[PDB]
Amino acid sequence: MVLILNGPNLNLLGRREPEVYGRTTLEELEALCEAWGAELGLGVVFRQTNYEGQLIEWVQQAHQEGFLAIVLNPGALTHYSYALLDAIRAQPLPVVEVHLTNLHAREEFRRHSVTAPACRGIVSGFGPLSYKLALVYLAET
Amino acid sequence: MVLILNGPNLNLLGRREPEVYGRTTLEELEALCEAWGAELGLGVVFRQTNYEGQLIEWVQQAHQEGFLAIVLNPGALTHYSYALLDAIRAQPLPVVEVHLTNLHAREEFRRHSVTAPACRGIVSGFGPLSYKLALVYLAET
Amino acid sequence: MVLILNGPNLNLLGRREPEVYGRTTLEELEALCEAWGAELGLGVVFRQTNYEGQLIEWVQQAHQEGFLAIVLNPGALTHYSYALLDAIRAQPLPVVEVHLTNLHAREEFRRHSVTAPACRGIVSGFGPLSYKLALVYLAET
Amino acid sequence: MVLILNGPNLNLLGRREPEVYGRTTLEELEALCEAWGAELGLGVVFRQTNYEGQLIEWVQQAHQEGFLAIVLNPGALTHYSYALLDAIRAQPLPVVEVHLTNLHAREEFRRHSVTAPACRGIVSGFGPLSYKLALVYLAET
Amino acid sequence: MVLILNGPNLNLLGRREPEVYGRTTLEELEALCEAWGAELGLGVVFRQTNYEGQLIEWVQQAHQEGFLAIVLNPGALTHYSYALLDAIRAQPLPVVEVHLTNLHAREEFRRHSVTAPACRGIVSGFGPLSYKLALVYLAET
Amino acid sequence: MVLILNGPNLNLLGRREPEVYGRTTLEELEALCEAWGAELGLGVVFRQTNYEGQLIEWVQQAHQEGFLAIVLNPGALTHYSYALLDAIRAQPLPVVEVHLTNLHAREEFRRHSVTAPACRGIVSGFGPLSYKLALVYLAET
Amino acid sequence: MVLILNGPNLNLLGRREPEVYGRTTLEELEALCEAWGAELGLGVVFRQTNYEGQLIEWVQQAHQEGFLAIVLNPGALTHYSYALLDAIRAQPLPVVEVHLTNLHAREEFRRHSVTAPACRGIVSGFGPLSYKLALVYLAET
Amino acid sequence: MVLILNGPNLNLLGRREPEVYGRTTLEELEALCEAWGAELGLGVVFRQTNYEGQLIEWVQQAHQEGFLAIVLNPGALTHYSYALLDAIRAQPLPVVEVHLTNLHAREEFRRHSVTAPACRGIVSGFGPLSYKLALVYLAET
Amino acid sequence: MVLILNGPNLNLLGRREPEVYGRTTLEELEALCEAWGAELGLGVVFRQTNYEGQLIEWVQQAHQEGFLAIVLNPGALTHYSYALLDAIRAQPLPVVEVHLTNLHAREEFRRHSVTAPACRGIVSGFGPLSYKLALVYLAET
Amino acid sequence: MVLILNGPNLNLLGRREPEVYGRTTLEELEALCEAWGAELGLGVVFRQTNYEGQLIEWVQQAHQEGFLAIVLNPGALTHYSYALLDAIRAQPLPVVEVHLTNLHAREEFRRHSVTAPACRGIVSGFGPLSYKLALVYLAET
Amino acid sequence: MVLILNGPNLNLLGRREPEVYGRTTLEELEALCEAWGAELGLGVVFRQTNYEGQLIEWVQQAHQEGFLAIVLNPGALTHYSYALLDAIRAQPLPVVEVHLTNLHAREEFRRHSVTAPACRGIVSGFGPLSYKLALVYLAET
Amino acid sequence: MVLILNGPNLNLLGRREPEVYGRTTLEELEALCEAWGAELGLGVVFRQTNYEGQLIEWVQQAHQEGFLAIVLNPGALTHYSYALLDAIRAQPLPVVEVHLTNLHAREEFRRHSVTAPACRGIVSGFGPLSYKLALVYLAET
Repeated sequence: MVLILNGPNLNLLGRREPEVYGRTTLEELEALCEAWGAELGLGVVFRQTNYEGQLIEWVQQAHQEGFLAIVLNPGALTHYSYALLDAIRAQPLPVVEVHLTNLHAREEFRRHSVTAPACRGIVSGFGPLSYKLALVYLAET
Repeated sequence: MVLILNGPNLNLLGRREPEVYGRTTLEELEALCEAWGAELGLGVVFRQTNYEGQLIEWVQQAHQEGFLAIVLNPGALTHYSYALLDAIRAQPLPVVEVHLTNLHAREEFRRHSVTAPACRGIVSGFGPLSYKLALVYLAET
Repeated sequence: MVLILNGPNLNLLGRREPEVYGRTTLEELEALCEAWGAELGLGVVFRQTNYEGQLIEWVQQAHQEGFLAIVLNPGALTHYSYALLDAIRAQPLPVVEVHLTNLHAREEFRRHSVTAPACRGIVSGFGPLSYKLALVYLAET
Repeated sequence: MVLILNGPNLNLLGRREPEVYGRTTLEELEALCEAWGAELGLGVVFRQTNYEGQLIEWVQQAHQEGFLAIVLNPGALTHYSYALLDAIRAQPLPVVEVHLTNLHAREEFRRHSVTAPACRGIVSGFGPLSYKLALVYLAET
Repeated sequence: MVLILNGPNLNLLGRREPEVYGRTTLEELEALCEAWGAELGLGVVFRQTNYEGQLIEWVQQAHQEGFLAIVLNPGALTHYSYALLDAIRAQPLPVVEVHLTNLHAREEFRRHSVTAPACRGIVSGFGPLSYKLALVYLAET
Repeated sequence: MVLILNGPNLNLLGRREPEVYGRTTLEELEALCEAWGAELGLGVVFRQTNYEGQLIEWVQQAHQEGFLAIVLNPGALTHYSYALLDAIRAQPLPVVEVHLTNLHAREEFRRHSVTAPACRGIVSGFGPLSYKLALVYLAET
Repeated sequence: MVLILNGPNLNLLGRREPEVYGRTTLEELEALCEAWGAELGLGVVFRQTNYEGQLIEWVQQAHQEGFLAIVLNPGALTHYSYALLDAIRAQPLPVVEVHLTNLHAREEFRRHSVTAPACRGIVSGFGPLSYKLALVYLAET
Repeated sequence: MVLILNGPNLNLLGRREPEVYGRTTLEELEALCEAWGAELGLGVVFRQTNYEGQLIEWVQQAHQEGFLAIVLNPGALTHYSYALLDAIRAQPLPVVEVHLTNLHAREEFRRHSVTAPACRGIVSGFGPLSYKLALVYLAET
Repeated sequence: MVLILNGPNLNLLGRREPEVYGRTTLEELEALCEAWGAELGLGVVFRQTNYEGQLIEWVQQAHQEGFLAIVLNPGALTHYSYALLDAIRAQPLPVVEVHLTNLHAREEFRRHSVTAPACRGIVSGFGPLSYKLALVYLAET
Repeated sequence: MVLILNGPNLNLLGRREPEVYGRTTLEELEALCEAWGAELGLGVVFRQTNYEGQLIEWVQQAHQEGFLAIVLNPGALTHYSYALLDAIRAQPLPVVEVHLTNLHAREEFRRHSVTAPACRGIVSGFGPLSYKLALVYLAET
Repeated sequence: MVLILNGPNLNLLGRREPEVYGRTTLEELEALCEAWGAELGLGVVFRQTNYEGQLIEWVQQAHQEGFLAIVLNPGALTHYSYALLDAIRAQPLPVVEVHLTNLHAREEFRRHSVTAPACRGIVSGFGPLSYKLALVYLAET
Repeated sequence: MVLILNGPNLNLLGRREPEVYGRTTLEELEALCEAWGAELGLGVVFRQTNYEGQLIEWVQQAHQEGFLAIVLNPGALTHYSYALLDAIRAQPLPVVEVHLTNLHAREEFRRHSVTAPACRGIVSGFGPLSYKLALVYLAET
């Protein structure tokens, strides 16, 4: 069973931009994940928060709750939350970093990920399909 | 109506310094902002927190509560919260960034504002009057 | 009375950009400042020059000519004239720095102000209204 | 039909390192791409070269050969070949960047990709499976 | 009486590494601090949180609650929370900064502390005994 | 009609160096420019100042006076005058930046032009012939 | 006789953009240089490659084949090919660097040229006329 | 037995400052260190030099003289003497680095300890009591 | 005969600070320099300006008016006017750079002098005596 | 048996300067290394190319061809070619980097070697004798 | 009386260079400095040393020896010896820094002085005469 | 004859590491150099000191003692001793820089040598044979 954790501002998906983030809402996104996982023999729980400390605790406590991997979009936290980096290093599950947009075709600061060094890997730029790619890697491993 | 939001540590105005911040308290600051809005035909609501998450949520939900504009003093978050920047970008209201002190006459790191790129404008160094001036701009607009 | 000093290129306001600057000309900004000033118990005189030396001389001399404060738009000199910085520090009047545009949403070089540290505060982003705001601060003080 | 292109040194897959790269060889990687591609509806062709010019050439010419998208692992060239960047930009297919290793857990210079800004997206860190996730995104789109 | 405050991830001590952190748990740590305190004429209260906002709150409030000093290990927030810095500068109590590990023999970003400048001093690298040394300084002062 | 403008120190062509500049004077430079304009059918006025403010007024006022294009050598102002950059962006004439020497074979500070981003093009290293190539571009366009 | 050498990607002139490069193709560009050279009494040979080592072999060899000078557009290799720099420094012919676009109004990396310190001069911005200006310098010289 | 070692300028404690360094002298310092050692079962010797080479020799040699640990205050050499660093790494005793003042509250260059990465730990800012703290750690180990 | 040239803001000597600049006026400074000249056999003339242009012209012309040397205090222009630098380089007289205050004990930007590399030397920190020391050098040479 | 590889422009040895490279040819340099090899019972082969991708294949393939060791002068590629780095790390032979000039006594960019971290050692500044020194090392080893 | 102290390599004055340093030896420099002092009523001792430690002790102990001022040429230690900087801060005498050569006209690393901030001032460029300049300042003060 | 000079810590060769420096002592290294030289027609003497001062004096005096070249291992002084650099520049003998380890494969501060630019050349990475390589170059020269 896999936990999908989303950081700040991902609750406003749908309203926030046209041609930067796309049309799909946070709800439409979980329902996509539920299905991608389901076809593929993976159960999924999906969560979002705007609080660093709540994101950290979800990552700390995923192994205790019986999940066996995390798919994690930290939102803008990916560029500065060393506390989230220490949370992922301090816990045993594999973590896959996911982003809707290509961080390398926007502002300079988005190009640097403080969480990515502790993750299994990173997928980004594929809209909603980034999440799906992570689920296909998780299913095989 | 306009929402005035304040970041960490501004709850302690009055006792943090006397040559850095002034003597006016956060309570007196709101009362000033209420009277300024009111002379001028602007309903105000004034809020403060020490939590990045809570600041984010208040900027995010502000338009859904009926507010027409936000006046925003992120406190030290101004210099590192890309999550707060994204919050302001993800919502439709004009945001005016305000600071009591002149950011350019203190430590180097205060000189950089990560939220300011997404605001209508910035006002700083005037003490409580930076809030005043934000309200005059907003009434006119 | 207050002295309103404008740096290079601000003589070309109106014809220079539609969205960056606006359509309001230098002639109309001065008429707007005279009326903002007036209702309101502040006399203003309004000057523009393309010469660093002329701007410096006007800041150095304002106190001897009776003025009680300076509102100052250095134009692009704000990002390199340390001569102007030292001029404002060499004289006793409070100086308010003002910019039509939001300096933090344009080229990186525009984000750094060398005059700003010696100013009482800074206002930027609000078009002609940045000037109005500096005046409301000054009238109260 | 999708062109999978690989840069310098990936011909030595299987012999460079244990921990860093893993055991699968360039030949086993094309057959794995062959099968991941067929199983799911996609004809693939897989090329590798040690020459920057050759890579630039294969990406320029791909759409004229009737390919519909490029999967691209530039090898170390990802960190400095702006001529490859220009090549991907000068031509109309979507390019997905792919790497075997997690770039952000190795040397600092690995962390920056000059090709990434012109790609649809990037997937990295999943061993041979990074190529598979590239192919599932491409199949859907 | 002394407040001992801990930031993010210290709740996971015991499980996160062996020869980075060791095996002593947060729980065992507090009982160590109680005991070291007790020999030595000092009452301790020990607290831990994964939220910047709550660490900030407790440092702001420690003096109202009657503490005479803070011993503070911010966890990874030490590298980036300019809000915590400000919280420490905003309240009267001496703060001693403590870390289990030597920050200078680990990754580059762990070497810069944005809190240390407002602290009385820093002790780091002696594992749990870093806490003990802070308490020995506080008992003598 | 085209305006050829020269900034500080170019009045001293003749006696500054042998190897850096060569032996042609400003006077002989303008006579060369007059001949090169004539043969090819372009009226030229040639000017020089040591004053930043004067160069700026000249670039501001050129369209109004009836010139169609500016050939511009700002001298050392090239590496720092952002006010000259804005002068050039504030006016509709195309501007061609020119230099007698190859700015990239001298001091490091000479390599960066702050005026060049706003110019149609730049030509440097060809001695007096830089001005001529600028004239041959503009006669054609 | 002069050699005009063109680096990578310049073979796709015509389909890369409209506003960045314009419509004229590599074949139309060589035609133009043929004619411009003929109207000038200069013979020209025109070449293009995607390979660094091939560009290098042409500049090295040129003086052996009887050429008097080289007009050189390295494409993106102008921002990192120190081997090209060394090629131009190891041979006696004068080299003029040429670019279609104004490097200084594009991406930051485009603004540094590692070939330019070794060239007689640089002309950039003027589209296919950059090459015309280079030939006019050279005919005089 | 433990060897306390002290680098340049520390011989002048007492006259050098009152609130930067405080008033206690070198002599008074060794006396406090002997008392702190001697209730507590540690013999200590205490040494100071203005010469890098002499400090280097003392660290090299301490294990030969029978010492079990080094307490080390390199004075300014902490910010630049890699030879000291390599001395601490060339020998097997553990080294505690100690500083009377808080290195993070002073000049920029004082924040980088080149010796620290090789030490068990560091204690700074507690005046003379920094030495005490290093001793209690060492008594325990 | 020697020419002593003074840049911006030095005309306000007297009132600008007490412990930064001290109490002597520009007037009194030129008298002191008049006398220091004569005890020493040197005619002096003393000029101040606020315009970079005018300092530039004065330096360029000094030799034509009959002067044999220049003592120069460029004011804040020392940190940025590469045009001044070029002026000193384009003329044959020896130039001594002088500053009243110690540029190394003030803001970080004051420590870089762009004019110094072309001066015979620099004297800085000695108040009005900086000028005296320059004259003593020049009377010897 | 040892393989000695030379990168771009080392074929022009004899014509590039009298004081930078001196007068000995590539021809004379391979004769020279065949003799230093033969004197000391080392068999040698000597190759040179202008193409990054050829150097890379030669270093990748040397063990396959039965060489025991490489000596490698990358030419200008030592400063930017991470692809050559990875070729060296991908194959099991020891590589000694060699250069004719002292890199540290030329341009800044020449001081950094991106190859040398994966080489046994580096020798540079001894002209042709640099290759010889690398042979006497490989002999012993 | 004043103490003139000289750091490494200045014992070799006279055979290091012709156009950098001069031909005057260390013994001739002393004889000069003695005379310059005496004629003016100011006694002098002059010393030189190659050891940092020895220079430091000479600065530390100068007030104790009855001297009233120090004239200091630290030699290359000026660009890195913070221990010397601290030595100058630790003792009550005024210190004038002096350099034979113009530091701003050599290699970049020479342009930063770590001792200058603690000195009354700095004089450099004037050969032997920089010492003369320092003595005339000291005699008047 | 040739003088071989060793800096700090190199006396402890043998017990410092295995994998960084190996097992051979400074005693055994000097035996090794004695043989290498005598075998090869070269007198050698071999010195080591922990003091920057003493290394400088040995390099300064060497040409006076009749030696005719220096082999020089600065130890960690190679990364910061500009005083050593100037010693090597002030004396006429060719100096060769030698290190046991490859500086480019260790911590980042070791990659930069401030001495290397004044040296004939450098050899590093070959343990004890680095010295041998040095000797053979000098034998020829």
